[PDB]
Amino acid sequence: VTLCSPTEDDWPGMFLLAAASFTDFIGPESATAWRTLVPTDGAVVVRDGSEVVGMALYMDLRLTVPGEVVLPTAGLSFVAVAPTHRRRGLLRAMCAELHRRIADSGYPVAALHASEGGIYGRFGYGPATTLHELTVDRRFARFHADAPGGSSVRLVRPTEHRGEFEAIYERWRQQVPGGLLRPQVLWDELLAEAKAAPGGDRESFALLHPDGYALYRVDRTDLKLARVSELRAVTADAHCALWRALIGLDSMERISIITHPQDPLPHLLTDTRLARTTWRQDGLWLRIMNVPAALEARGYAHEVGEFSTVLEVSDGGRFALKIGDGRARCTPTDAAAEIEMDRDVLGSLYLGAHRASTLAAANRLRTKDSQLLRRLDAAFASDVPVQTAFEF
Amino acid sequence: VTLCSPTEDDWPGMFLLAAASFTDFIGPESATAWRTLVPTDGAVVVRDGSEVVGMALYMDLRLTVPGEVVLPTAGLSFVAVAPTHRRRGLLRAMCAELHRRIADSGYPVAALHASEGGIYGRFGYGPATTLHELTVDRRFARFHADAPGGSSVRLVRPTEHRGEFEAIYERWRQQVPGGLLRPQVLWDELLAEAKAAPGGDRESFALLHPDGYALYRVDRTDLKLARVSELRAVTADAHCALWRALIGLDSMERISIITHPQDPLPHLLTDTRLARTTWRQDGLWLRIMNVPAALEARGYAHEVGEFSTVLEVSDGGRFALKIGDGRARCTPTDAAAEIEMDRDVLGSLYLGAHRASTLAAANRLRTKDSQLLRRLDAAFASDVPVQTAFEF
Amino acid sequence: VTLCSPTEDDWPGMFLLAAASFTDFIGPESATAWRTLVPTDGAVVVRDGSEVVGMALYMDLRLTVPGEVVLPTAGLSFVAVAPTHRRRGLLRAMCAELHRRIADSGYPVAALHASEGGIYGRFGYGPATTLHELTVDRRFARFHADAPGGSSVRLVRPTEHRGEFEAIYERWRQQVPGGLLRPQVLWDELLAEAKAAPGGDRESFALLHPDGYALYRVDRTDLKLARVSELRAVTADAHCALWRALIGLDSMERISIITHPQDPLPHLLTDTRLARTTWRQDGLWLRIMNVPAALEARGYAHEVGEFSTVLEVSDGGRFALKIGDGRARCTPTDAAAEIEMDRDVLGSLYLGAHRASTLAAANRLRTKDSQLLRRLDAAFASDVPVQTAFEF
Amino acid sequence: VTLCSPTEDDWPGMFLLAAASFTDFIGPESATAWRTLVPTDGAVVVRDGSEVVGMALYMDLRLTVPGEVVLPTAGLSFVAVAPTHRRRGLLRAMCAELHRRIADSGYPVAALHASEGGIYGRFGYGPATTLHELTVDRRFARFHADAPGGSSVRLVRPTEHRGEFEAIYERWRQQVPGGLLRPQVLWDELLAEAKAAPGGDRESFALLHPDGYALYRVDRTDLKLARVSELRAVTADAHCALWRALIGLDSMERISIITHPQDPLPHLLTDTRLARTTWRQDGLWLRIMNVPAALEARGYAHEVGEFSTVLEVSDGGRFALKIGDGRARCTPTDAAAEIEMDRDVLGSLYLGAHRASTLAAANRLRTKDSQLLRRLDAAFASDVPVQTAFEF
Ligand SMILES: O[C@H](c1cc(C(F)(F)F)nc2c(C(F)(F)F)cccc12)[C@@H]1CCCCN1
Ligand SMILES: O[C@H](c1cc(C(F)(F)F)nc2c(C(F)(F)F)cccc12)[C@@H]1CCCCN1
Ligand SMILES: O[C@H](c1cc(C(F)(F)F)nc2c(C(F)(F)F)cccc12)[C@@H]1CCCCN1
Ligand SMILES: O[C@H](c1cc(C(F)(F)F)nc2c(C(F)(F)F)cccc12)[C@@H]1CCCCN1
Repeated sequence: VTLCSPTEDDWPGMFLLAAASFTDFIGPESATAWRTLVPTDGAVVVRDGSEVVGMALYMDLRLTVPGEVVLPTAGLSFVAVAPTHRRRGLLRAMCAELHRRIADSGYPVAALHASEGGIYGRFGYGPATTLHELTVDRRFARFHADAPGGSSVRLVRPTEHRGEFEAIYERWRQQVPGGLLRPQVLWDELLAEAKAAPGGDRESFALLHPDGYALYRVDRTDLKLARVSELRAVTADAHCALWRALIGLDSMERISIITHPQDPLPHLLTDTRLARTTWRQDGLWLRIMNVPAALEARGYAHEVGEFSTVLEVSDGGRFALKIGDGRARCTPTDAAAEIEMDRDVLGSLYLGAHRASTLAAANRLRTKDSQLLRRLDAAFASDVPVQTAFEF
Repeated sequence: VTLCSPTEDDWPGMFLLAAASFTDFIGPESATAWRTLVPTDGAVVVRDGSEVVGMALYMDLRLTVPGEVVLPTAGLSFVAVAPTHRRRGLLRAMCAELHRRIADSGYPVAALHASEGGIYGRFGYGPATTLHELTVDRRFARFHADAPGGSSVRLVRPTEHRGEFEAIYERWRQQVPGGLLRPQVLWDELLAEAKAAPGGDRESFALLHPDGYALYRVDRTDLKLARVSELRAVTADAHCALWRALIGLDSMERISIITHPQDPLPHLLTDTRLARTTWRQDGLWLRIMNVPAALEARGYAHEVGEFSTVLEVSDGGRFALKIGDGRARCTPTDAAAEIEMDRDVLGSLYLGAHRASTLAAANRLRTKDSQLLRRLDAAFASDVPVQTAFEF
Repeated sequence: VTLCSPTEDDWPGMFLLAAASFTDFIGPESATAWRTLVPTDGAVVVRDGSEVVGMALYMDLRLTVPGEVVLPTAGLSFVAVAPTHRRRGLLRAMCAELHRRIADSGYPVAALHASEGGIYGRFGYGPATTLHELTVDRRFARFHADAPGGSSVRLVRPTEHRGEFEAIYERWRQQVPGGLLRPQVLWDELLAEAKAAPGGDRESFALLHPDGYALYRVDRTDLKLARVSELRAVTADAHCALWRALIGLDSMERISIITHPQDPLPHLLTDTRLARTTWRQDGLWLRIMNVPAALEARGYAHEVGEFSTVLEVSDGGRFALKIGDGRARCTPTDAAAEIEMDRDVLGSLYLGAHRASTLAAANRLRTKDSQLLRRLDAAFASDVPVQTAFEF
Repeated sequence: VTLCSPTEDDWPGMFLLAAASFTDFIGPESATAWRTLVPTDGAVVVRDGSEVVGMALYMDLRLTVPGEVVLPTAGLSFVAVAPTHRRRGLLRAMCAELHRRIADSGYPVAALHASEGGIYGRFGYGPATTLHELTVDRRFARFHADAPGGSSVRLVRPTEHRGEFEAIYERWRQQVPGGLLRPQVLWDELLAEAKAAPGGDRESFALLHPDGYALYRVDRTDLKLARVSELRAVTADAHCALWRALIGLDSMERISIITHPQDPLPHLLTDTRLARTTWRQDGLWLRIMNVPAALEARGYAHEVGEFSTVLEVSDGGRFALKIGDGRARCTPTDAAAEIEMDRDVLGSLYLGAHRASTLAAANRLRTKDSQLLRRLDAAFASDVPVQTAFEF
């Protein structure tokens, strides 16, 4: 039971474990695409001796955090342990080795999407974005008198406007916390999935505005449901225009989208209740690799006045943290801690999705100063609400 | 088609329209209870000539708003138009007359629970609290190592500990935005509903801590589901202790509760995803009757520095609004408006449930200054998350 | 295994078999009511020796047939064979004896409601009315510009307007084919079922017009469904007014009614499709006891010119049938048959629910003359569409 | 926003809007087929400037009406407005232009199948046929002793007997109201849909009689349900023989068919209730383009004696209407109207699906003479029950 970087001879064993572990799994054509994102020592395998019984890798990503700051981010993916080798510590050993390599390589953060919610907390990952599904009964939906755009939107084939989607998405990712650079190879895959599959998904159409797009398709089994796979809007006007067009899908009963908790959609309608929350789940998980580099890198709210505290991360260091004029300075200290929390809690607070006070109520964040808690809450808040870019 | 205060002879016609309009409706024994809360000129009826075809009333309530400030609040309830008299403007005429009486009586706010989401916006009511149902698959739930109370909780009969529930609830309502004084007569009704009904609900039990209680019952049809009707916890320790006891209902598969978006429950567990959001809806709706009295009455966040603006409410006045040291001064002005919004939008922002930026994205709040928007957001935020007291 | 009229000592054994055979079965309080309708020799029981293993009876009823003619009608009911005595010919023997008594007593027709569709055909009964359930999605329902009554309807308690329902129902039954006289004791039972039952049905309300009424209640399990138990309208204006009021049940999603195929409801709306047919079944079954007395008694369409034919009923006689000026003369003959059909087919054609041509296509009605078939079709048609009065 | 006949360059924009608007939509291979049926100026498009945002066309069809008379019929199809251009009057403008062209071209009637029931009434279209789904629990089905054919039916592959289906269908359409000529290109499409699709429908089989055929297939998800796509029988013997064979599908639990209200199937069985009505909906919609040409063209019932009246169609002319010996003469007059109705009501009465009395009860047809109403009812009735040919 040895742990190594894979050789070319290991990859067929990895694709076998992939097919058996992941239901989304196409086959080794999307492998050319995603492999480019994996750097030279970005993968580990466990062999028994001798076949592949475990694998994990990271991709080179670019993540937007509050203040429109873009961090090099190690994106863990393709994580699998053979069903024959459970409870042997393989996941723990693979995560320890990748974290060592990520830290040494100079990444301030790592990120992942979690197949289950109980695994990655113990490895320092905290849920950092929230997926919010809205289902609109569009037969009753009337726009409020105040709603913009009372058309600049066109109904188009996705494949014929790749360049415009690419340009709108690039503008969106730079300005929104949670934003990820989407490389050419993931656009190739997005348009692949957008064409009809025999006994699979129906054709996708696009609604295209100068400052936004929506990709949608009719559900396989339900022909009265349109699923919005993705809506990226750089302006409020674009967002409202796109929703006017989606509510115009007159043959549909329901429009569903996976969005964020602060989606203004409900406020565009005379009946806010028509935008029903049908599902909520953790999106992106963050592990802060380097506490001072992460805390210094992001912007903080300008509204809160300068304050100083001492933050301890459990087995992650203790730091003099000074926050003012929307900037943090974060320096080593042995002075007494005023705030203690595990590494995962800091990742949950990093993009502004979770309030420090809510975590403090659960005892995940500990302080004897309620004023410092209100100050953390306000400082770590995000002006621009955090969204989920794409699963990886 | 005349609109008057009811006489004693009108009340049987009102109870008939009630039975036909409301499915929750017991009969005129809960009528003795709720009638005490209705002040002398707190009810209107519409007669055709000549039976009752429309009715509406308000109750005298006490609502906690941010800063632990308690406002006299007019609670609209028992609103009904006969199915024979729809589209005759009866609701509009009844609301106009009650609002006139409420304003003249000196109430700064009115409140209601909405049977549908598309009605009350046009009468100046904005949804001000959010109901969030969590369903816990308690068979998988393990408490986090950080969770307090790793018992001070007793399993009791509700009827034998009325006094302790009353005392814990009183402490909770005073310290939480959304809190309502619960009068003796609504405690009488709560314990009535807590006893088993033949072909109705199962018996309710209570979990009692010095600083919290939960009322729960097994579902009628589903014997593996326990429904928490109400959990009031004054301390984090009480909340965690009560949830340790609810997760100990070993014969149940699922625990469901209607709570608020900031309920720390998910953070108490090793798998946050086990606390699934199964339902979200508007709770309390607010109509600000007097803008300056409401805006001056509540506390604002101390973290945001002193600022000055001009707020216009559409057909509600224009005001010089100065906010600093957590207090607002709100005075008449004819100076140019920097912020415009309808009366309903102000009610939605009053308890801190909705961000000004989210409403601005929908064009419900209008400003040409993004800095003023961040300042409104931070100032109107609530340190203590807003909760829903009880339906009326 | 003897077949007799019951004695007083037989009735407890009959109520036992009733409880075990019928799920609708209240107990012997509705027995006082229905027993009055049973004439002196109107019941048979089968004893084994020695308990009751079979029973059947008829009631004295008054049935409206085309031409507003009212026939004495023997209504079979309370028919049951013990589960211990199936396949012993008990039903056949009980039906043969009751038919002998009914024929000898001078009834021209017998009638029943069938628990299953495959039993009573072989005893000469044909389905004669059609139950048609409409479910209206009332949230989309808009009345057509042409619809009358663009209120004369009141929302009332059934128990307080018994006399007005009685008077409207009496007018309806006399003018509609399928109409039955409803005696005092069946009004007693109707109002019993109209009050709320603990763990049973919700309270019933009434919509009362000078020329019509609807009884409705909210469904037990579904609180968004109102079930119309009964709507009797003497004029088109009443029918439309009552439906305007039912569509005003704003808290309901759906209104369901068991009506007839020619209910004009769909034509009152801008979208006829909103009145969905959710269920269709046979209502009243007729056995013609005396062919000449039945055929002479009813009115025929005045539009068809005088014609003469020879009708044979299989083991029921052969008759010279002359139809003109809406009257039939029906006299014995040994001349060659031009039309043959079983007794059940004549019952199906008697109230105009089933066309002769449709039965001829199935070979239930046989003729070598297609002109005679068109003539039968037109003559047996009913100006006033046939409806179902009440189950017995 | 201009409205024109499409050019070749418009057709790709039309196929895009088609794919997005219609879920049945194969792609531009069925386009070669259906395009032949579209005459030279039979299509309109709306451009924004500049892409296609709206389209509509008609096909040249041949519709059988009562009296076995075949009318040139303009069949509206491929009607779509882009979801970006709702509420701009595009449908109204496209329908006005096509109606102008259809009227000028000399079509007495237009027809369509409606995606929703609330659209086409306001454009003069009335539902003229009724779709009736029967589901037979074939495990209980026994044929009545009177049922013909107590085999002349063969189980065959559709593709190998195209010529025999074509010949049987041609005989059926000529003799049945609702019948449409089915051109070569729609037979090409029918056999395309009859072969198994990977992840789509199962193979179709045929039951072939000299005077009838049934096409059926096992349902995708339900393997105990056989769906009859089409059953055309020229004789009663063929219809019964085909149903004997379908009831012989011993591996099936249920047989479902979309048929008409007068399908004799239920009468072929000992238990009529086994043929359950699971669904009812409008089939073909008719707009009478020229009232006198339509009313003169069809046959009327010979049973009703000669009568004369004055019919007004709202904005459609007033006419002296004389009906006798199954023929109508329909001439201009300014004499007082005895009957008024909108154009849509006449289309609903044209094929005999809807009675004048039922429409009169809804006030869609207005007269002060009840005798004239009985006369209209009998005269417009159809000897041969109206059926639905095929969707377009
Ligand atoms: O589809 C993504 C993916 C696929 C494949 C493929 F199966 F095509 F070879 N290879 C991936 C790789 C690769 F193995 F390095 F190529 C890295 C990251 C994601 C990959 C994964 C699959 C499961 C978990 C989330 N996305
Ligand atoms: O149960 C509450 C209530 C009941 C009754 C009763 F039906 F017992 F006479 N009366 C109420 C009254 C009363 F009519 F003034 F007594 C006011 C407010 C709420 C009442 C309402 C009923 C429906 C809407 C929300 N709570
Ligand atoms: O409720 C009707 C009914 C009830 C009862 C009762 F159970 F109350 F004694 N007795 C009935 C009688 C009676 F037995 F003669 F009293 C006749 C007809 C219907 C009766 C029946 C019961 C099942 C079949 C249709 N209606
Ligand atoms: O399938 C029928 C149809 C298809 C197509 C196709 F998409 F193949 F090019 N073209 C049609 C045309 C055509 F566009 F003129 F070719 C006319 C009428 C029906 C057509 C339509 C499609 C939706 C509404 C009812 N039948």
